[PDB]
Amino acid sequence: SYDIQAWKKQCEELLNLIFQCEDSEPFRQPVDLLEYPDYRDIIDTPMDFATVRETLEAGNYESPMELCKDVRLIFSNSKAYTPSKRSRIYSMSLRLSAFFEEHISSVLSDYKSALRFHKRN
Ligand SMILES: NCCNC(=O)N1CCN(C(=O)c2ccco2)CC1
Repeated sequence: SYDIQAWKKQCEELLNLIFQCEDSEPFRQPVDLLEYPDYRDIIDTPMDFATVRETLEAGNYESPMELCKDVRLIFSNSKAYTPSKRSRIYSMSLRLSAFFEEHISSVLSDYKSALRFHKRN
């Protein structure tokens, strides 16, 4: 599996699966500050799944590592903002993070393998 470009459709399919998960609904769009007035006091760099999908479709990721860094930021923002490790929305973040890590592992491995094959000689 040495296709250097295959990660992009694989990440599109994984984002589609994430958009079918009920657990993703809080993380699809930005935080309304009328509902969470302190959000930008606590969080430096907002990220949501619609921003990741748009960045991908714009051709503004060079690698699946860059996409993975932005998805992990969604989850670290939730852990940072949560007032409790027993919150509803933080709990949804942890399930969705486990699902995402289970599926992104092969996408990263296959891409890095393809890049090593490209430089083999
Ligand atoms: N359409 C919803 C847009 N997003 C949104 O309102 N939130 C998701 C991100 N947040 C959290 O990760 C979090 C952790 C504990 C409580 O909230 C704040 C709320």
